[PDB]
Amino acid sequence: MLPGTFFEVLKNQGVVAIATQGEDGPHLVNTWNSYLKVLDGNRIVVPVGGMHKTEANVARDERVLMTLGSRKVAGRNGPGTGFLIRGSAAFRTDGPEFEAIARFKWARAALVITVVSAEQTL
Amino acid sequence: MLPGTFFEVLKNQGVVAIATQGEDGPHLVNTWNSYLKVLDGNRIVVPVGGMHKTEANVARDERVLMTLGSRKVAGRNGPGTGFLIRGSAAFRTDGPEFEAIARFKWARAALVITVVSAEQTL
Ligand SMILES: Cc1cc2nc3c(=O)[nH]c(=O)nc-3n(C[C@H](O)[C@H](O)[C@H](O)COP(=O)(O)O)c2cc1C
Ligand SMILES: Cc1cc2nc3c(=O)[nH]c(=O)nc-3n(C[C@H](O)[C@H](O)[C@H](O)COP(=O)(O)O)c2cc1C
Ligand SMILES: [Cl-]
Repeated sequence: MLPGTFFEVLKNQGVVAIATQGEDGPHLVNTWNSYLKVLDGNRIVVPVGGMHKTEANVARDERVLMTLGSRKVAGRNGPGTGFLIRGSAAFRTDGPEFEAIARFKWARAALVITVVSAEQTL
Repeated sequence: MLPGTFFEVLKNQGVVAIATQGEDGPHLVNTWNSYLKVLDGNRIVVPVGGMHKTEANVARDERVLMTLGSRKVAGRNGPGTGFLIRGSAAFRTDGPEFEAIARFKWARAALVITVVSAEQTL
C-alpha cells in the first residue's frame, strides 16, 4: 500500500496531519514525520500523548485521513511531494503495536492506522 | 489574532493541512507553508489549483480547520511547534483576494480562510 516515495518523505522532517469525524464536524491533529512507525501489514503507528478528542471521534467513526509530505522529495512535476492516506484507526495501550512506540515515554497509547489507500497528491 | 510564533513558522517550510466536512466524513488537502499569504483582518489566502472536492465541501459547510508547524520554531517544551486554526472558508476568483495569489500561474481560485481562533498545540 505504501510506496517508496512515501518512505523517502519519512526520511525528512515535517508535520503530519490526522483528520477524524466528530459529531459537530471534523477534527484535525498532528504528529511529526519522524514519529511515524511503519509496520508490516500496512500499519502506521503514531505515539499518542493527547489525542483525546481524536480518540472520542474514532469511537464514532474509525475511518481517518492522514497527510504528510516534504519539500525535499521530488513530486511528479518539480521538487516537493506528499500523500493522502486513508485507513482505519485503533488505539492500543499494550501489545506489540504499543511496544513499537513505547520508547516515547509520554505516550499513553499507540494510534494504529491500517492503511487502505495512499495517493501521492503532488 | 494570529500570533508572532505563527509568522515564525511561516518563515520555514512545511506542509499545511486543510480539513473540510464532506458528505461521508472529513476531507483533507494540503498546501505549503511558503504558499500562504496572510492579509489584514485575520485572512489566510491559499492558491487553489485542484481543491474541487474541498470547494464543494466548503459550499455546503464553510467551517474549516488548518494545521501547520515547523521543527525549527520552539514550542512550549522543546524545539518544534505548530498550530490548529479554526475559521470560515470562501473561494474567490476575482478581486484583491484572488490577486493576492495570482502570481501562481496555475491558480484557478484563492481559498480565503478567515481565522476565528488559533491555538499553538505544542
Ligand atoms: C507538529 C506537532 C506534533 C505533535 N505531535 C503529537 C504527537 O506525536 N502525539 C500527540 O498525542 N500529540 C501531538 N501533538 C498535539 C496534537 O496535535 C493534539 O493537539 C493533541 O494530541 C490533542 O489532541 P485532541 O485535540 O484530539 O484532544 C502535536 C502537535 C503538533 C503541532
Ligand atoms: C505538500 C502539498 C502541497 C500542495 N499544494 C497545493 C496547493 O497549493 N494548491 C492546490 O490546489 N493543491 C495543492 N496540493 C494538492 C491538494 O492537497 C489536493 O490533493 C488537490 O488540490 C485536490 O483537492 P481535492 O481533493 O479537494 O479535489 C498539494 C499537495 C501536497 C501534498
Ligand atoms: Cl519530523
